Amino acid sequence: GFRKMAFPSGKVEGCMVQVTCGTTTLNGLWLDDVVYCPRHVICTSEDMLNPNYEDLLIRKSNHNFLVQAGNVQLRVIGHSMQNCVLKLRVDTANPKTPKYKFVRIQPGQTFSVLACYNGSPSGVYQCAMRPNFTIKGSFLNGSCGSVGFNIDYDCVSFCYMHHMELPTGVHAGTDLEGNFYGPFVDRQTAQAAGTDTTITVNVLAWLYAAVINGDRWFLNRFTTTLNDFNLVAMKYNYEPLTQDHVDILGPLSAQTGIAVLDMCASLKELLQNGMNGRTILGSALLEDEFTPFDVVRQCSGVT
Amino acid sequence: GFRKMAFPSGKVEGCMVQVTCGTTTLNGLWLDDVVYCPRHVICTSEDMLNPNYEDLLIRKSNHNFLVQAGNVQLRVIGHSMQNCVLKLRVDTANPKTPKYKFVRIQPGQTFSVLACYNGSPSGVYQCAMRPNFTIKGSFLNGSCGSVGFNIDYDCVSFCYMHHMELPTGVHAGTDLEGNFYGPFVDRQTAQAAGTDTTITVNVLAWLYAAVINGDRWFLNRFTTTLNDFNLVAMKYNYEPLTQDHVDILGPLSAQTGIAVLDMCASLKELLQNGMNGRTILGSALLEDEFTPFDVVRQCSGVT
Ligand SMILES: CC(C)(C)c1ccc(N(C(=O)c2c[nH]cn2)[C@@H](C(=O)NC2CCCCC2)c2cccnc2)cc1
Ligand SMILES: CC(C)(C)c1ccc(N(C(=O)c2c[nH]cn2)[C@@H](C(=O)NC2CCCCC2)c2cccnc2)cc1
Repeated sequence: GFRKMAFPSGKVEGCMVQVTCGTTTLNGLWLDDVVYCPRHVICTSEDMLNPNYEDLLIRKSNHNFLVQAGNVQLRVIGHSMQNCVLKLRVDTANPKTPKYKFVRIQPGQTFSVLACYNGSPSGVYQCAMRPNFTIKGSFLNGSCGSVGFNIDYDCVSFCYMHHMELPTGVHAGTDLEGNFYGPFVDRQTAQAAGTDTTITVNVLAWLYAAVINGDRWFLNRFTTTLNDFNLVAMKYNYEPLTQDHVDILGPLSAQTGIAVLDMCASLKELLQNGMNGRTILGSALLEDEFTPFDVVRQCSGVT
Repeated sequence: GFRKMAFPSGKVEGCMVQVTCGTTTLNGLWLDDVVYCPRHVICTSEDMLNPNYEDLLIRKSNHNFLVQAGNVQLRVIGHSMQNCVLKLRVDTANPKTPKYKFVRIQPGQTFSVLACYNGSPSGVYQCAMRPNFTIKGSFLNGSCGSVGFNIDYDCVSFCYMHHMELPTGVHAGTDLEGNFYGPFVDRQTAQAAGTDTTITVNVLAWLYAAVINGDRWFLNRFTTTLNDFNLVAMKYNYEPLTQDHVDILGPLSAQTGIAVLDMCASLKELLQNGMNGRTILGSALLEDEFTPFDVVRQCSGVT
């Protein structure tokens, strides 16, 4: 039953446009009279290895940028570069612009992705920012410019714009001010992502979700200290658990009656012994892309 | 990377309303000047065990039905029952009504669910109709009236309206003409779902998705006949594979160069030997809630 659940996507759907520069097409985000999109739309195959974006942008004129909203052609009024995003001024403000803000999220946090091709939404799914600042998304060629977001009542918080795939199949992108998450650059070069680690506070949230849903077998009698837990966690490539994380798990602990450090003792045994062919929430691996908030809202129905 | 992916939900979001009858609140679908919702909204705790819906509806008047769209109160003009759904005539046609049709889907088919509480969308996820006509959804109390749908370009095909949870945690609902999928009834009584079986054509689609994504280890040298495959499949509670299913897998077979019956031979060995602790697409179990269409569109970017 318990599953990855995205935010309703309607407010973002009304913002997605197609941006074509030369032979290249990708997606842009139309808020008020500005369309945001990856600046690598202005590259050519002749310049992808080490483009000089300042020079490339100089050579462009407004009319080199074809922007379409549905089947409607928006005239670009001006163009500028903010870090790795291009801001295309258009002569019409998007009448479907929602209330929004730009936010830069933290590793371990989750968001919904509205995957788009040729400016048209194709699917919505929940994703997480990995500790190494990649996202393990589902993106095909031409998905660049698709955005990740969270919704707070009426307000859309945009946190990710998709830029590229790393040759290992994971994905890299920026905040909506164009700063990459992680060490990545928007050129065709060999790029290593760091070692990825497991998001411990999220695995704990998911164990609480298991308990909430009656899956309880992994619970044991014991407790542990944060330090003692963290010693084992390091050896299994788990992120350190902080007192902040303990405090963030407070609501789930209160709902189930299981102290955070008691859940930590259960996770410690699971790491040392594996699942012996049993499953938790219909899964044979420990899931780390549900936040405590994610669990709370799917198990409490936040709208 | 490969994951469950829902349709963009915007067109359905504009249709969700709150319906309150007495002390009970659930969701309704506002299309043109009609709001559709589960007829069990008219029950009371005193009548839930064996309600007489004809009599209960007789006793209701238009003003017993409180319908709200956002914070706007729609006046019910008339009320009628079509099988297990109530059709509330309201004096305003929904200006956000999309192009739509009502469809009754087949076991094994998938759809997106827009989960709603108090008439407000809370999340979107992909679901499948189980062979025993349950759906393994993520629904809390008050989610009744939430709908499942597919999108064909501009047209929303509604196929499911959520009615109730069965005490085993799976869910039961109707098409949008109010006919339950499966043997279930909308009263508080002991209700068995039949034995559930694995959707073989979907497991095959998901193995093709694995191959498309470079996960190839389970491939073997052999082929098999449909009959020979089906003999083994029965013993593992797999649905029979038909020639229609073979034909439906044609596109995926053509893309990967693996004949359908060769994939069937690989699945036959996986069933008899298990995965030996290996995973396919990051999963230690065989996934059966992706259709061949689902795979094609996520691996080809249908908008
Ligand atoms: C110019 C630059 C920065 C090198 C670049 C080039 C191509 C793209 N990719 C576009 O699909 C695409 C479409 N329109 C423009 N680019 C894809 C992409 O990353 N390929 C490769 C680029 C470097 C080598 C490895 C990956 C892509 C595929 C799947 C999901 N997401 C994006 C992204 C950035
Ligand atoms: C009257 C009738 C048909 C017996 C009924 C009663 C309650 C509801 N449930 C409402 O939550 C709800 C909210 N408003 C009105 N009903 C829930 C539901 O099925 N409980 C039980 C009903 C019979 C015994 C087992 C389950 C529900 C929970 C989680 C997800 N989905 C629905 C559905 C149908």
